[PDB]
Amino acid sequence: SMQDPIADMLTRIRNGQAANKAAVTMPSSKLKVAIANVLKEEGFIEDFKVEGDTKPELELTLKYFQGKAVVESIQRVSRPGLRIYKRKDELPKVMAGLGIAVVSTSKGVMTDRAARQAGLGGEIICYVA
Amino acid sequence: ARYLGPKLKLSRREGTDLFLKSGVRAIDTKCKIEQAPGQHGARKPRLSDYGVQLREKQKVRRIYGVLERQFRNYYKEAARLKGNTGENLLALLEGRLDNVVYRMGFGATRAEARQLVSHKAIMVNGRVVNIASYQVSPNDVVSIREKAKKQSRVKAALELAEQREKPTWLEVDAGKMEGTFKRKPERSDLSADINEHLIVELYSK
Amino acid sequence: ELQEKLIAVNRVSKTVKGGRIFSFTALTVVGDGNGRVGFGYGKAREVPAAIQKAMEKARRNMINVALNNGTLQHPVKGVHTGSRVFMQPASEGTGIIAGGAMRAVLEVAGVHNVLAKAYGSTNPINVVRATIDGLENMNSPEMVAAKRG
Amino acid sequence: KIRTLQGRVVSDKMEKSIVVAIERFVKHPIYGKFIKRTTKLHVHDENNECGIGDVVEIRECRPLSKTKSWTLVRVVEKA
Amino acid sequence: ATVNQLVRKPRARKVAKSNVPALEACPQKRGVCTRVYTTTPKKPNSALRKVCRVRLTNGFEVTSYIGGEGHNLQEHSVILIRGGRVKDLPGVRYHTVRGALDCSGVKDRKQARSKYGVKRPKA
Amino acid sequence: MVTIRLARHGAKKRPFYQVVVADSRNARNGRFIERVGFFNPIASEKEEGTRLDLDRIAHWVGQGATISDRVAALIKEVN
RNA sequence: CCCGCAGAAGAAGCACCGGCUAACUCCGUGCCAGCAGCCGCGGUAAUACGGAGGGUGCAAGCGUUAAUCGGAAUUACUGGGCGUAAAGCGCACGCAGGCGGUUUGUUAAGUCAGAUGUGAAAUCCCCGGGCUCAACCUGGGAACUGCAUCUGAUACUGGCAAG
RNA sequence: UAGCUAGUAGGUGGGGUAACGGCUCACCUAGGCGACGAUCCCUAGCUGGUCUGAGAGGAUGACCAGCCACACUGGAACUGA
Repeated sequence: SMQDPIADMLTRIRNGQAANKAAVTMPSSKLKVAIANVLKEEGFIEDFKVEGDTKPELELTLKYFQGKAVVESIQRVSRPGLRIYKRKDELPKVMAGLGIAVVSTSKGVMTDRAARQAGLGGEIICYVA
Repeated sequence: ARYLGPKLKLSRREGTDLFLKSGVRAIDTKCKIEQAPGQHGARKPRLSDYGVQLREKQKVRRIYGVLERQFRNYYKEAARLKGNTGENLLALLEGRLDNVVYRMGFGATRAEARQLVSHKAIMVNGRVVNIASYQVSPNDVVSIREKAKKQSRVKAALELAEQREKPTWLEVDAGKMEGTFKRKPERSDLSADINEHLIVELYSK
Repeated sequence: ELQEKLIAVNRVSKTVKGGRIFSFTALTVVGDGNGRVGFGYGKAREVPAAIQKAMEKARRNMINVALNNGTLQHPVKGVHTGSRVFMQPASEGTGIIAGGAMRAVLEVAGVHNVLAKAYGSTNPINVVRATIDGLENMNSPEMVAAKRG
Repeated sequence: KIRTLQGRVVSDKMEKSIVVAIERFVKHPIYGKFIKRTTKLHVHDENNECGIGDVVEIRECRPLSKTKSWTLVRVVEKA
Repeated sequence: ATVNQLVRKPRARKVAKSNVPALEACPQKRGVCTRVYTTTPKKPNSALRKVCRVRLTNGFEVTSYIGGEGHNLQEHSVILIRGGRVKDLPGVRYHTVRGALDCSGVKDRKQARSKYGVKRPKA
Repeated sequence: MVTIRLARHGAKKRPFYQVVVADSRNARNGRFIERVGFFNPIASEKEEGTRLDLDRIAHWVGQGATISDRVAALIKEVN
């Protein structure tokens, strides 16, 4: 990317959700390992392998259950220059809470249940559905 | 401030019988139901979309005798209260003083019992009430005061609504001066023809 | 069984060497009150024969849509080719606070508790396409959980 | 000690008196954007011990002159 | 638009103007009857209508339609204006209070009385 | 010169005061340092027609507030 | 406020009726008189003008005008657009502005968390009292989305340091 | 309406107010504010809240309540907490 590494990643993934390729790959900062170690665990994709040490870079495995593809409607919201630092008792539940809401907390990125369990919100990263 | 002149021709407009004139043979057409809303009488009522909502707002207003200023206050009260907007609206109608005095035996028709409310006769829970919207809370006795216990028409009223269904949500002494607003009248023990969809969706704009 | 409903009827003309031949359109939907809905389209040269042919158009091609409580449960946005439809799930006892064409498709699904809005164009041919796409895109909590894990 | 408001020096062409701007973020009240906004307030100091371009710690004081109600406490930056 | 194009200048309004310029924030103004004119409407109409230019009290002079069914106007006395423009005649953006100071009612209408100077007939 | 007079937020012919610890020279009922206590001459077994939290008057007597007549009714019309 | 006696006895208007918009048929007039909020009606059979029966809605008021928001996603931050529908300066480097590749350290301003202050009472809101009910009067709560301070947090972002 | 400003901007001093003070008078210094909208002309009293909107947002400031401003039109002061 030039001027957001995480926004321009989220174009790269769901273009794989429009031709149903197997593996996708983007140049991977240490933040970017902490991105898809949430999407795997909540079940939206399957497996990933970092590789490279002068170009640290990922091998994400997609997940399309049918002709239907699992990662339906992912959206970045906090785009740079429009930071929305949510207080935690405003929190965006995604699609009546049926999805997950990736929030950049202190204690990590892994965020469904920061509403009650962790107990501190922050900058939204992206809605996920 | 109520509808005076004719009474049954309004039932000829709204299809089925509204209980304004009842207990006698006028069930089966002493006025030719569905035959004369007016001059152009038995005609072609080519209905519309707005109509089948507008008929229902003037169905249950005209079954109880409530004009348009007052019926919207029952609507706007039926939003702040917990639960269904429609079902609370029928609950707030059934708790009305005149609606209770009718189907707790007293009076031939609701318009009579309204006049029996407004002529100092009815007494709620030891208290004189001559206002036709004192909205009764549960576990309260209805009562007719002593100086109008038997005048003409009290004793002949109970027998007519006793062929009508005995409702669950009230208790009543057929002997004398004793009732109980028991609990909330549900949707099941309603007249079951009134469609609460078609009033909530009317005033919402 | 099923349940019909019209939408409208136009004054569709045409032009031949002679004059102005008219026609009539008939927009209907069909849905049994349990979740499946369908629609059709059909013309004629008079009024009542148009309905008769378009009514069978909807008695096939009824699409499978699951409901939750006589209502929707999660806010899909529906758009189809001229118009935007914004359906929010709401409480029980709320009526279908809705505009034109989607009233016909919601009181045939079994849907009875939705507040929703038409956002842009108000042209009832293209409105009724969108809300069927709006209910097509949805997912029940079974479709949530069984697909992700 | 108040907050020890940090600031800069903009200009010194005055006799024992300086001009301080203060970096300051804010939510823009209707759009939700962060505009870096700065103010400009005269600050009393005697020794000329801060130069044009430094970083300055400031507390309030008695209103000495017109247009100037802040004394320097100390400096954390050379020119 | 971009966020930093709405920042440096706000969303300006879509300004709305008044088309009854005999307000001065008022609903009814007094007038002292310049003439009575009998001009003609445009193409889809016919049957020339009854208008009067009116000398106001704010300082203006403007015209007004004298509707009803026949009128009563000697032309050096008082009328009262109503607004609500006629579509037909070019320039008449008012009406007259049918039954007011010096401009009395119409000769025996019997439906929609109150919008003209017709009261209860005999009972 | 601080006083403990009573305000008047009632209906027509239905007074319902407020126990108001306020200033002397100010309004009929428009200003108070603080408000504690209320009153009603329409009790007739409604409820308690007086409820004062007497410690706060025992606070503001200690400052030196001169007390007024109908409150001086209440301090013995409560025990 | 309660009580006593007459005698149905003193007490019903107002707009609309072509479409939107709930309610229709006839006489009179014939592009004249007239209506009207837009669409429009009248030039011999006017469900639209004038009149009469009948109907509709509301009610001690009903219509008309004036005035603000709403429908208007029609100034759009949540919620727009610009290839032809109004709209990409004729084109270039660029100053102040806005915006960061990539790793570690670190500070704690941005933001999150925790309290403590404070946001006058009255309205709005929820359970509860009092006028024969309701308007209205009212007890306590919640809320007043705020700003300033201490304590905490280091994932994002931000200044300093190192790549 | 893009330039404005000399008691203007700052410092020693005296003098001055209940109080810090350019609040005033001599003297030195030559500044001060401004595209994050100064001077300018036009218009307007401000808030708690009312109205409307599902919300944001939009027009409002009559009534009861907070705070200033003004007493026919221009001035200056006396007394006095």
